[PDB]
Amino acid sequence: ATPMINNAIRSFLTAWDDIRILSPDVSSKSLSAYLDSAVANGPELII
Amino acid sequence: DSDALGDFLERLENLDPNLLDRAVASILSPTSDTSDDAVTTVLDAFNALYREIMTPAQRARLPLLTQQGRVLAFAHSDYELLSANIPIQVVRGSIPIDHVVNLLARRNRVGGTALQVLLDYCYRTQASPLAPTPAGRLYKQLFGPWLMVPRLSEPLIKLRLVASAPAKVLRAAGWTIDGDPPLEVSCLCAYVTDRAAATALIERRLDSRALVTVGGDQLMFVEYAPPLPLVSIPRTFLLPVTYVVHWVPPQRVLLNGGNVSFTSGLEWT
Amino acid sequence: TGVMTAMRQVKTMTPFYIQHMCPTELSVLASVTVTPPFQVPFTRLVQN
Amino acid sequence: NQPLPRLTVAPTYDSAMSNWISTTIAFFIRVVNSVNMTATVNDLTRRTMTGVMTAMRQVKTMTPFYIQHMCPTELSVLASVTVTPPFQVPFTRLVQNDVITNVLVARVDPAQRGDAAVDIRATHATFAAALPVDPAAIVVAMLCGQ
Amino acid sequence: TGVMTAMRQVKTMTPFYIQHMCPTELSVLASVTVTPPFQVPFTRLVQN
Amino acid sequence: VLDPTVLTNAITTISESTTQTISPISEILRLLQPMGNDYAAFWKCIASWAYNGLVTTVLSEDAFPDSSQSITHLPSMWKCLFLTLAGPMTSDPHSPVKVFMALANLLAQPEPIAIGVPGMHQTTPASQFSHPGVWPPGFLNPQLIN
Amino acid sequence: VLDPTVLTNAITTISESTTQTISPISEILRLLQPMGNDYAAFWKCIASW
Amino acid sequence: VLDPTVLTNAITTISDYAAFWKCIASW
Amino acid sequence: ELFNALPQPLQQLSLALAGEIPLTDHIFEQAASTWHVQPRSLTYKLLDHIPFATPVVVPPSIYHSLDWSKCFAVNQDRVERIPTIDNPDDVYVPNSDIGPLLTSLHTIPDYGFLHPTIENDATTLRAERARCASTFYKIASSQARQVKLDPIRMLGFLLLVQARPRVPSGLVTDQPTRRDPTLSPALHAIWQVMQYYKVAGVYYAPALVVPSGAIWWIPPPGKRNVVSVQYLLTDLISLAILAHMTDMSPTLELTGVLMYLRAASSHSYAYTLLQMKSVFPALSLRSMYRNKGFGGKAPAIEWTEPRSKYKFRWTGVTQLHDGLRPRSPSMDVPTLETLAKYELVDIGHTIIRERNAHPQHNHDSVRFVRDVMALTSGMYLVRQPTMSVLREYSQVPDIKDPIPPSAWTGPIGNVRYLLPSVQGPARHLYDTWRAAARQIAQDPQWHDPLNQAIMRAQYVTARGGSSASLKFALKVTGIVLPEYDDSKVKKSSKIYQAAQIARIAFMLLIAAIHAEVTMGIRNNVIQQAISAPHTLVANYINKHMVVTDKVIPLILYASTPPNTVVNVDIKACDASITYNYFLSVICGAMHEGFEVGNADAAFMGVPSTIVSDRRSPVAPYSRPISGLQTMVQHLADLYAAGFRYSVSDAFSSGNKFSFPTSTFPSTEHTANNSTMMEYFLNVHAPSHVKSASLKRILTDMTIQRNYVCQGDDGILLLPHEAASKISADDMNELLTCLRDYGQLFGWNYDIDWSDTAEYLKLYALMGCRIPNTSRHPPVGKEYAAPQTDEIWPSLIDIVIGHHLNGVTDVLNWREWLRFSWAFACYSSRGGYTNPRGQSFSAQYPWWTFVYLGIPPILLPGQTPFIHSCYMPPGDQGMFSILNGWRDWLISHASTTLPPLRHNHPVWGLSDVPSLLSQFGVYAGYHAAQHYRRPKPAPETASSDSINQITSDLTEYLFYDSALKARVMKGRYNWERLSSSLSLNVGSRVPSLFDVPGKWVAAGRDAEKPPPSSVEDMFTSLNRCIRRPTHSFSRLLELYLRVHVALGESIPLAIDPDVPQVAGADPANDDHWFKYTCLGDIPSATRNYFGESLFVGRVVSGLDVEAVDATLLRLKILGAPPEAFIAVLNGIGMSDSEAHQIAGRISLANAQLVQIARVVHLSIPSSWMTLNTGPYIHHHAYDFKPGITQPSAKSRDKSIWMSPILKLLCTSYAMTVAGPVRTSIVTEIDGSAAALSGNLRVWMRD
Repeated sequence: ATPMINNAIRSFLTAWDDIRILSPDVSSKSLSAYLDSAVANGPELII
Repeated sequence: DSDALGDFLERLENLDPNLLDRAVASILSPTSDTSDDAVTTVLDAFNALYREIMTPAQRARLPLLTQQGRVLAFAHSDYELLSANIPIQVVRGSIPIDHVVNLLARRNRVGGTALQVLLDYCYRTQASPLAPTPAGRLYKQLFGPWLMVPRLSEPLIKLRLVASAPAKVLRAAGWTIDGDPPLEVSCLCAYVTDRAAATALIERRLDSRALVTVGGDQLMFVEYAPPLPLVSIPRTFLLPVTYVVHWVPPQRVLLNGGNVSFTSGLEWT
Repeated sequence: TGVMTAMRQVKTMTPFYIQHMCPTELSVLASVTVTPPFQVPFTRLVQN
Repeated sequence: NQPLPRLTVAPTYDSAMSNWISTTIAFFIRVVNSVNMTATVNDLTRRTMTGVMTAMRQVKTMTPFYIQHMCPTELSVLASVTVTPPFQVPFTRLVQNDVITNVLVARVDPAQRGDAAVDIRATHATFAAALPVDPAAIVVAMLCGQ
Repeated sequence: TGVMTAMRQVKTMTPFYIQHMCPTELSVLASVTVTPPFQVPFTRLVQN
Repeated sequence: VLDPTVLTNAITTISESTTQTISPISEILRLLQPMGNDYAAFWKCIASWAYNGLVTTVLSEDAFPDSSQSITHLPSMWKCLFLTLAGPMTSDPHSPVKVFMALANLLAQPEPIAIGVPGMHQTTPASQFSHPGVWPPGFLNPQLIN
Repeated sequence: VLDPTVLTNAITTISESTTQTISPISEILRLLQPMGNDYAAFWKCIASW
Repeated sequence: VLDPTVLTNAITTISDYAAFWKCIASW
Repeated sequence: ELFNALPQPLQQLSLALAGEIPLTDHIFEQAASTWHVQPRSLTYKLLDHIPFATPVVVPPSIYHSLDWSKCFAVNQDRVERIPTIDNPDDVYVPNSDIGPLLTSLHTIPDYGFLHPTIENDATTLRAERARCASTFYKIASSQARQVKLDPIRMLGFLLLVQARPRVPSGLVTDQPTRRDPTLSPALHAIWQVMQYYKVAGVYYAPALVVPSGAIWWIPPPGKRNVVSVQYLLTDLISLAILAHMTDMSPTLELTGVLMYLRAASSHSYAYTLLQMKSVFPALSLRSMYRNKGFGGKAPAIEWTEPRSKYKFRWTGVTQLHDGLRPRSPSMDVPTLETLAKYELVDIGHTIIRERNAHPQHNHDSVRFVRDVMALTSGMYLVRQPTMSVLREYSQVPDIKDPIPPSAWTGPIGNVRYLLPSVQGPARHLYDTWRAAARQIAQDPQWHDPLNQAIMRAQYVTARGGSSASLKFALKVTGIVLPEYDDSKVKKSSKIYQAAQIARIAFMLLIAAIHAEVTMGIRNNVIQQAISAPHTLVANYINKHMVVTDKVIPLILYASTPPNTVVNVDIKACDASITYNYFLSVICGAMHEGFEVGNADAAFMGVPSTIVSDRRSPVAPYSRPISGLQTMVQHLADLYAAGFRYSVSDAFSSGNKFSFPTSTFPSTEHTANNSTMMEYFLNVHAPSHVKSASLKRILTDMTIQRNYVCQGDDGILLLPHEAASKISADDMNELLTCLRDYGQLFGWNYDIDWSDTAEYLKLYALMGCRIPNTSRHPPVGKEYAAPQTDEIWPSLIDIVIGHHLNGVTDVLNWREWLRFSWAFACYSSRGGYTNPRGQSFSAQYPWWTFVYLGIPPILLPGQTPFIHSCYMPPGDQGMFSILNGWRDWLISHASTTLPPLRHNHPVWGLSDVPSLLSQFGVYAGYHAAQHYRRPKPAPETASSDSINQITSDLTEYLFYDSALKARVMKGRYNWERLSSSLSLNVGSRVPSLFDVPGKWVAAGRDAEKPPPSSVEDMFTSLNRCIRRPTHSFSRLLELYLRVHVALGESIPLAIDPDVPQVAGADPANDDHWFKYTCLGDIPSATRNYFGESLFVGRVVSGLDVEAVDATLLRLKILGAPPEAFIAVLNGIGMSDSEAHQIAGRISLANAQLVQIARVVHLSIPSSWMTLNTGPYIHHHAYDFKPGITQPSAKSRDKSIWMSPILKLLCTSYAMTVAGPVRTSIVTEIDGSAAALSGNLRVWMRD
């Protein structure tokens, strides 16, 4: 009864790629630029 | 007390000549009713000093405190004999004589008289808040029945609580003994008055406190492994305070050879 | 009916929070984020 | 209160406590048979909830007779044998203007302290004691003494 | 209430000391310092 | 002599069905407990009447029917009942308001009343109703409640 | 703070009969739970306003 | 002489001050 | 090769265990007796067959040894204190050889024991040397005894698992292993060490292990048998196992080995490890993620209502970023410098190089943290008992602010009151204890007679206890003579016996004021009863106060990178409670609070004496104090004289002692934790922290929220101004004002803030629990005794505690399951030789480990490794295997064995009980139910076991106050009812007559059960194997009617790429499934889990789930209401208190688990750390009306029936090794009302 289990992993994998449609992947890299504004800092306006 | 000065009074004083006015200012607070902030830097100079010198010198002084046969001790606090793990009952004591005004008429002492009051308040704050039992209650039990002795009109009968060493245990430690017989060491002497203790007590071998003697270079210590209680001692036995342990035949030993600890059961005789 | 009538009478904070305490969060955090809010007027059920 | 009876006593229902018991029970029967209550709870279990409460107001309990009769004569004797005599303030049910906010005791004459006309919450020291009691340990003793 | 009504009624001599004793203590202590007291006048509850 | 078997034998002999998931009969017994209490809290509430200038018996804060719980909730329904019966046994000035408040905060969806001050609402926890000024005006005069 | 047991403790205190086949109290209590249970889809609905 | 033992006895039934001598010397 | 080098039986087993051959009993038996017959040293030959490529080189300075004579001085009179070389703490063991002091044992030559002559000297005459030698042999052969078996045997199982590759199971997410035995630095350093122990081609293990202790081999002249090598092999084996159940990388593993080779090389092996114990979690667990680029996923847990009922709820997933990094600095600077002194820096730069390659919070990153934390040597460290007491128990705390002596009042007998003037941290401790004592003294709870019998049941410990001396050698101070045996007495001074010794006056007598003579005897029931009001008040402070739902959920919430978390661990919270500050404020406050009680009320049998009362100098007056105050006057006379300790260790020979100190080996140094932190956050830290921001944060912080106290540990979680925390200004200045706060009254606070969370030794990093595999190592097991206790079947309970404790940890199962099976088999061939007769033996067949919980590898009809390690033990698992292949064995026995003439309704006419008996299932089923410990022999002086006077008078301690009438009303009214009317049990319902028998059964459990009893165990064991009943149990034969078939996997409970538990990544097949299909945070509905047990107050001799079942088990039947009160009177509850329980116990509103408990279907310990709450009552149907049959319709009886059927479903759903799925009762063989009636026949018993 092994391929009855492998049928459930396909059911397990189709709910993992169903979760990943609801609020999907966000690269932290892009999230780091959109939070603290002091990353891409101000241009040197005072030379 | 101050037998742990036998190794301190000039060492605590050398641990505060650097602090000036909070040493002098600090002294006034102990004498006065209130407490200040100068007493804290003097006590914490003492209490950091007591933990380094005396608590080793008190833990190293174990069998002199509790194993000399029968001992009596004197501390300045219960912290003095509990910081070092010393197994003795710590009866607290208050005296009905005011000690501070006796302390300030103390001639020829180390340092000044004010060094005593700095040491007295430092020895007072480690007291641990336990009702001070009146000191007369203990002196009416140790030196108590010995006051009754000159009116007995009857001579005293010494009987001894004596442990017995096997003979070859001595010889197997470099020592030499005479005639190879079991040797008996009198752990505790006692004075019955009318041959009463002997009739029932003698040779009864009360063994609940086992007795283990240790012979070293010039003195022997005795530890009762089940501790011999004072209530089990029948009344009218009269045991003397501060008893040291003596070989019942000290001529039997030859050459005092070696070190070693044996064990024994004990009886009265 | 009983499952539904237990959903009216629950005492949740969110209908109070949406009305009163939420626009204070949006009005502060539109000056903290790195992007100002790009908005468009809302249409409540008007077809044109 | 009523005076202490010298006759053989039986549980009564015409006391002020047994009237208070048999009106909050008759109120929560009306609660459990309302319109907003009959919508959600099943119609069989509210027969049990009406069945429990109607069996609660009819328990022959001795405690509502105890409060109206025996306990004042119990209180009026113990208040003269205690080590502290009773310090009471007048009871006031349900009146908004006459709730005792503070009961306060002064140890200083305020006329010589300059405080001739300030409020009595300032010149006097207020008692702040509050014994927490539980209803379910009282309701058992209320509804079920004999 | 019971805490503050103790702080109101606790007797203290420093309300007495400031009105009566400290002015005859400040006026002596202002003639034994090498820097004499530099004062601007105190103004209470006056806007202008 | 307190003897709570009589309250037990008068409650548990109400024939409920063993097919519903919630037994009302079981719930009332649950809250009413046999924790070893020898019911001294009845006598600590009787003896606290000679000293109501000193100690005032407040209802315990844990024993109110909590908010976020409607009147459908059967453990939160019996706690509102047991608070009402053990209302006036407490010698607390604001108890009556608290007993009334427990129910008014229990069904604050179908029946909105007016709480007299800003700062608290109807779904405020009933333990906070401890000042005389925050008694609701509908409770001081039932003609205001429509 | 989202507390998903408050809605659960209002549904589960409804007395229904156990003689029915499909019981509606257990038909939403499994239903109601989210697909992965990220309730943070409520904050994305406010972050999208 | 400042000492809170008058205050602390009264306020615990219902349970070097240099910031005082600086605001006097600042007058 | 290694595989063709093994013995014939082992080669077959290794093949069998691996999965190629389902193991039969013949494969099991020949492999079991191959181990015990052949010499144990021969499995070291197998290391010489595998080639090696790891660059690990052992130094030749391992075998050098500074001798024991320099390192074992008798400094005191008979104390073998080791003179430390360079330190106070260098006392674990000396790295000496036992070359000289060995004489060869004549049975096993060249393997010697303690010298016969040397031992005699120590017992009769001390030989500073002849006893220092004896205390060195009994330590080195006890430090080599801290191990489950012989570690050479535990290495032999790992070569079986690595003999063959594992057969691929066929699952999709099944990763074949990466570990190569030819590439392992652990078992290469074993073989490189084992070249030195080689006498002409053969290997001699340096210490073969015997249940008395180790047997050390005698070296030939020229070689030294240094004792560290046996511990150096015990760690290297435990690293070779924990790097093949973890898939540890070879490079990372190599660093760990170099940690050990430095430790064996230095003077003391044990000591070196201790100073570098925290050197491996600091490199990795403490310091993860400080580099830029951090960002993965982490769970978003909420605190619902924080103040109480900590009920964390898994709500969402956060996406991490470069912000909310761990603000705390990395431990690289501090630990590596510490690491640098032992010359391993190069092993520090390797692990730092690996850790910088895991920049974000992945599955691979958090698996790496478990790999480094499994490198700490998890072996236990034995130290001389006399030596241990000196360095641990006796350390008086340093107080930087003592109470002045003018802050107390005058004395009132013994204790003193605190003055109202002295504020500070001493005042809040006094005020929080006096206010709690004045709540206990006015309470009706402790005047009930059942509450007294509970309190007397807490004093004689139902579990635990210690070697208390006696009483009448301490009552020669008193006059009260103690009880003596009527008949031969077996129990020696058992805590229970102390109760037995003096039970005349309620377990105490104010004639027994000599409770202050010799306390705390351990290497007293009347001092535990004098300390009644000290833990009565401490149980009021600890009102707000399990691990699975109150710690595991937490650790996780505290670890999430929103809230920064300080974890506060107090070191030596035992040795900080002294009478100089802490314990005098406590006894002062309790004696003040105990005046609001009635001042003439006696408590617990202690009357209400008078007192001196000298606290006013103008009027001292005699005052009558209460009963509870009388205990305080004797507590203050006991706490101030410290605690006696009569430590007499058996390791050192003549070491007998009398030790006074101020440390107690109950819950007060738990109780003082919260109140002393309540003063910190409110008064002390807002008073001075020199930071405007820091002060602002503290004000909004309480101690009911934001602090979780337990024991000496605790977590301080800050307010939500969190990740945004200036570590330079705030979080470090908050810590130094904390660590100086505790130093002003002795509490040495040991703070270690980082963005993990430590809470009673369960670490968790970034919302993911990280199991410490070195906390309970595979090979290691403490014993703390010279001679151990292993008869024979007390090895099987170790194996099930070895397998299941490794699976709470997310250890890889396939390498682990095989290892456990191999180990289990060794533990099936045992023996016992008579001292004057024949030797005996037994053979547990396999399926006796399947019933105990170990799932099988390969059944004869399946593919291997499809039974998960979460299979429940017992009848829930024996059903969930037989429900798996009932379609197989019916089809197989239809085409093999002839059909039976009658019909078995679970099967058909296909005859499977004669097939199950062929496979050895029934022999395995009736073996584990057979008992395993030797029965205490049924021997008494008189009355054929009746009229025992030590058992019949322990009841006198438990029968004070005419309670005795209630248990006599209980056993009468039940026996009148049950044996004649109906519900006829035949055995006793759990009444109070069982527990004085249970104190004796837990008391007469003497060691060395005579040879008369353990031979009777071996004979009775051999009869239940040769003729195991063909018929199954009575529960299992009714469970097998249910056909459970399971559908597709349930909607997940965690986005299955946030990593919740330390490596349950797709390297693990089912551990990743069952931790993401089901969730963590095991808080569920209140109709399933909510901890009821509708009695609560048990008498402590009774099981709480034996009353809770039999109160339900009557309610299933047609029980009259009289049968509830008669059982509940048997426990001792009053007739009024029994009636409130007798009406409550309805199936409506009865916990689902409790109903399952009626028929012994319990949620096991395997998935106690899982959220199976909503799984049972949402999914796992008992009736899905379209898949199921209408024959299996439990109609009216469904209220109690459904729980049983829902737990048979989830027993099958967790046993299979995939994702958890919805499990439906398809049909029952025979209708459900024909099975509900079948259980009620069994439920009458």
